Amino acid sequence: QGHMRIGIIGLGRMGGNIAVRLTRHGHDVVVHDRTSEVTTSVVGRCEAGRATPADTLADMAKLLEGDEHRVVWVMLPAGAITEDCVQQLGGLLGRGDIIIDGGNTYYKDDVRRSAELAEKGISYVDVGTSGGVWGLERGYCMMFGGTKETAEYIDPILSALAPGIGDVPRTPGRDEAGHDPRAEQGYLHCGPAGSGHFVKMVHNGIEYGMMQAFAEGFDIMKSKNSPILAEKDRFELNMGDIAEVWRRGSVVSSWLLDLTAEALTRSDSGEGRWTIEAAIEEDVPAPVMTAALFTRFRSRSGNNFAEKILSAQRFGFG
Amino acid sequence: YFQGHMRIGIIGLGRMGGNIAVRLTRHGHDVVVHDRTSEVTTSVVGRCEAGRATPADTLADMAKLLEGDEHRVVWVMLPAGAITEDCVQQLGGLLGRGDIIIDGGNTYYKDDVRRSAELAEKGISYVDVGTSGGVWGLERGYCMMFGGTKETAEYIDPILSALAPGIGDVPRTPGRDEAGHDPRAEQGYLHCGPAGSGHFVKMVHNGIEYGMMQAFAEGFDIMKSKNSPILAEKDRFELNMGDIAEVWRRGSVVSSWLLDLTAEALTRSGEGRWTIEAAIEEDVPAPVMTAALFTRFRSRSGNNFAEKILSAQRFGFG
Amino acid sequence: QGHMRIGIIGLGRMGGNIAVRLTRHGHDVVVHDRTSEVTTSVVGRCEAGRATPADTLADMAKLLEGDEHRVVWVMLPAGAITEDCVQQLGGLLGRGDIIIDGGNTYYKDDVRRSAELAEKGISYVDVGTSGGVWGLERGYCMMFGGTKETAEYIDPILSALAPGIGDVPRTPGRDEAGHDPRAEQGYLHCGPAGSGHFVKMVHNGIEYGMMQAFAEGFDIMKSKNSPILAEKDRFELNMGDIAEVWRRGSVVSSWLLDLTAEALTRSSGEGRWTIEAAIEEDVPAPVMTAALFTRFRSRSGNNFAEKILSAQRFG
Amino acid sequence: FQGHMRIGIIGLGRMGGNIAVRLTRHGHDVVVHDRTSEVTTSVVGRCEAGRATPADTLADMAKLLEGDEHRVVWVMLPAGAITEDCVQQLGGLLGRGDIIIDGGNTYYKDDVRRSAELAEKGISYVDVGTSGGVWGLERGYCMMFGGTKETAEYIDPILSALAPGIGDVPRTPGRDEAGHDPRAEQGYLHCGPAGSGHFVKMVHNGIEYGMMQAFAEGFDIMKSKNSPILAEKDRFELNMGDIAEVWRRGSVVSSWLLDLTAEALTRSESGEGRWTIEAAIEEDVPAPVMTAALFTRFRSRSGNNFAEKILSAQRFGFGG
Repeated sequence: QGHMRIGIIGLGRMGGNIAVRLTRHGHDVVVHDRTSEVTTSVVGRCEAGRATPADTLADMAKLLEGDEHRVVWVMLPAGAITEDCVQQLGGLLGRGDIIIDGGNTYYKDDVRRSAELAEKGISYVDVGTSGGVWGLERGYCMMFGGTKETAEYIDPILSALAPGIGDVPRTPGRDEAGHDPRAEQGYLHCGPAGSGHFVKMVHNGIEYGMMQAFAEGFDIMKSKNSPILAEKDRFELNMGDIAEVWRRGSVVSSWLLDLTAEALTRSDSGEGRWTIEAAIEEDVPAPVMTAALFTRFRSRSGNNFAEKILSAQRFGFG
Repeated sequence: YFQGHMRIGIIGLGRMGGNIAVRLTRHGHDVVVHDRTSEVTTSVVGRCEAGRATPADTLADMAKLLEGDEHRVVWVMLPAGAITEDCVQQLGGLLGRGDIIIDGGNTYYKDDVRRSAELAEKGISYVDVGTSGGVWGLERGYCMMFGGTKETAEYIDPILSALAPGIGDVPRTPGRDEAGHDPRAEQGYLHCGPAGSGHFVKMVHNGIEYGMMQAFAEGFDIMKSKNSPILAEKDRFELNMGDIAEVWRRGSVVSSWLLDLTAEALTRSGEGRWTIEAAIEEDVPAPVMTAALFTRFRSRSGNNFAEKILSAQRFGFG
Repeated sequence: QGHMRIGIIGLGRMGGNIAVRLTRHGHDVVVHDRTSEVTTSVVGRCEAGRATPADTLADMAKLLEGDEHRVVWVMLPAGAITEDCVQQLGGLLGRGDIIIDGGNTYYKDDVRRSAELAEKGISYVDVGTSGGVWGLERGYCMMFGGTKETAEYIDPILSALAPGIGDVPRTPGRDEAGHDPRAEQGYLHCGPAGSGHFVKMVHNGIEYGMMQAFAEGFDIMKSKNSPILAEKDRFELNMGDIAEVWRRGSVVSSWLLDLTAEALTRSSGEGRWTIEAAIEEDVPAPVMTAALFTRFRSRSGNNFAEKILSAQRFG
Repeated sequence: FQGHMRIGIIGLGRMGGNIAVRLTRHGHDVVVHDRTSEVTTSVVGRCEAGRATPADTLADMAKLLEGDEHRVVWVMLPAGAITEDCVQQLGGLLGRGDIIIDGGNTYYKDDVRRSAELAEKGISYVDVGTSGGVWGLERGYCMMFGGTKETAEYIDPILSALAPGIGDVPRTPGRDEAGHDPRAEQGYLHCGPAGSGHFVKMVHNGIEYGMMQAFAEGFDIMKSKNSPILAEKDRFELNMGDIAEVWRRGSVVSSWLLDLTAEALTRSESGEGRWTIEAAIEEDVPAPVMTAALFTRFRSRSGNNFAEKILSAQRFGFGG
């Protein structure tokens, strides 16, 4: 059997768990984060002799040396940190090396980085990783984009980070056709570099739409017992019992509903705007997603302006 | 202490009422079925286990053949509106004091509370049952949200637990019974409250369903339109909808029964308005569901008016 | 020839001003508010000797007695207050008397009240009054509903409060049949009782839509100099100068823009009823819906989704 | 200033020719040229005698404008490649000091790029968003322009001529203090460097589209209050024209759009908003009303039928 070696930059609640799961599947990791505390923490959390701490990115480039290609998975805050790290890695890594980006990066930035790194020979892969904390125990749903050769090369570590066939039944109609079978295992090559983060962005948009639908549904259910109604028109409904009964054989059953049922038994903001850009770039209406994000995408000045205008309308200046 | 089976009449033998009768017979219960079409009532008798389904020709024949039990239970699943109202009135005329009348259709919950009062005048117990599952519910169980008196709920508990999916393989939500909640919700059927609350919960359920469905719809639309010719090939991605839908079922946030239906389809009404009406009655904002409803409403005049105003703005009248 | 007499219940910044304007057009008013101080204050602001104060509603009903019908304009906080006042006036007033409702009442409530008061022989009129504080000097845009006979009866007291033909240029094509000419004066009989507050509701919807359009436009303008953009892609625009230049022959010139230009150089969820109308008639209203949900927000609906997302990414 | 100026005008459409006619009516001289010689001579005939000179080519008017301190050329052509080609041809023909005004609907980034390109040739570039349409010939054009302060102060006569003026529009209380551009009270405003004029014109068009859609759906609700979809007991047959008219007198919705709506209802009873939404996205600014107004202009062939297909499969299953 063969195992692979991956560097990992950014050791948060997803990068550290990615490293731990990679070590649990036999692979070697070279980890590094801004705070050495969490770096040593994930080194202690990984399998014995499978995680090596790196103090700098030069240290990681030195510790990834060897025959096979050096793959570096970057899970840093999206924005300037990720861009700086990717440029520094393009400076440090060699020809055949691979730069994977798992952050919440703009997909156009991924296309630009791939174009910039192809000149230096470095292959660039963009990965949207879904699962959060459970991915360490239940596998990560990964939508990635890159070259076919790099995808076939990096397939081992992705199949290690993937959930697998798991408990989910196969949907009828996936037989014999021209589909990517790896999709049934939790990870999918969506296309060239940038497509993985694009489909991750649309995935998050759908997630926010469903989340807001749940929010207003449960809010209607709660407000059915509000004082604004007559007692003869009130229902004191149990939110937890409804969220629990909905989990079994209903049209609304989902993972979001499982989270909702677990939460009800216990008691920036414009991240979606990129999606609606892709919506207006393609002349496709997206009213539900737009409303869902504008429930949380709010401007204080845009509101106090209109409020001052209305107060001047009905009360004047003084 | 219940170790036998029950006897229920069923009026309205469609693709859900007939499935309910067949599922009751497969679970040991006896049914007395009748429909407007004699062919289909004999058909659903032929679809049930031998000796467990008895055909009735009129509602009087059903009320007669159902005598003997402690309470005659009559489940009516007819088109909501005038048909179901006429049937409930005829049953209130035919049934006696102890008898129970269950309404499984998509009736307005206000009509449910009205019928409940009117039949409580005659001593007849009225129960409203929102049934979610569609055709699948025949084999996978029906998620049921029902409202009625507590005694009647305890009486019809066998048939509701029979039609329900059950505990199943779905994992229990941590923190459930420590607080002493309703355990029957863990089987797929929940007593929501007085008569009318079950159809209310089912209505909000279908509103959330429409919201999530529209979210998935515009998400996959934004995905498909990445390969539309309205963009330059420099800015196009030829994404595979089936592969994306399949990879999303493996531990992603958008994993849902709706996503299962969407994946299967890609590899191959009335209650949203009432939910928005309840939201208006309770002064709760529902942007996602309001937009999902406005996707159903389409006015060509709403845009033609503004376009004519703009044409007059930039071209004038005379 | 003659002048008319009106009772006024509710003397806020709108009722007191309509009373004062009615007195400035020669009409007599009988005023009353819950706080006696503001009642005796509205008295005195009116024309001398033409405004009389009332202490109770029975006192007003006694002070309105005479040959012609007793008209009572009610401008109270919409809800239970206005409903209770109208139900009291239904008992105090008699046959033929007129009850005007100027508050922000649900139009279905207006239809119901009209049906309830028609049995007692009392005519009911619903008036949506637009203008606010500016209407005292510039007249009130009034959209009312009631009986045609009642509409023709209260025409003097509405033409007094109306702005008139004014300096506003006439729109070409306004000399055919089926056109109410009084609409060119600022007051219009929309239809039966309830239609006035209905059209006022849609008017407020349009107002909020335009207000949010202005807000988003000026937001996009001011944020062109925000540090989130590179310096080579930034403009330091002047909000007041733009609001001023837009007043002179632009497509966006409006009264809202005039208020905006005066405010810039100076530096709950009631629209949902509109939405219900749009839902009842299968009419898409995306712009009004977005404008409303900018101001219509739910505490539980927001913190619930935020808790679900926090559970998703952190547990 | 006690004289008039001479300006060339390229693109004699329903606004370019009207701009030339309004400039000549205010005493200025114009040198006009269009691809169609017939409409060129027509615009010459529509202007005051001796104040409009026809030109057959761009070089002809470039030679006809010589002698002046700076040759000013106003271009109102279809935005895109036509205007770009014309502007670069003028950059090739005109010399250092001359002024190129762009009155079309050009993207403001194109304006800043053209300004940077022409500033190296010494040519001053100005972008002028012109609002008013065909009415501006009689009522004046609301102009939001961007350029250097020098070229702004130079072409100030022709802009103040095309502007509507102070007029009968009441002054805003509180405009007597310092720090304000007084020319804004005349109908034209220097917004900033080149490109800012078309930017604010774009935001202006976005607000226009928002208010237009608001009026549209409002009148739709009103008209549908008498729809057959409602019971007879819940219907109002409202008069749209009368409502639009009564709204013009001292209501909150009184506007020029309302005047156009009322004039249209007496007869029977657009790419700037997308770039405005793009600017809002670039600046992390929410624009719900404008985004909804834009989505009303889009049509989704699959967005609704896909959800309906999924629901049909939910309640009926996949047969085969």
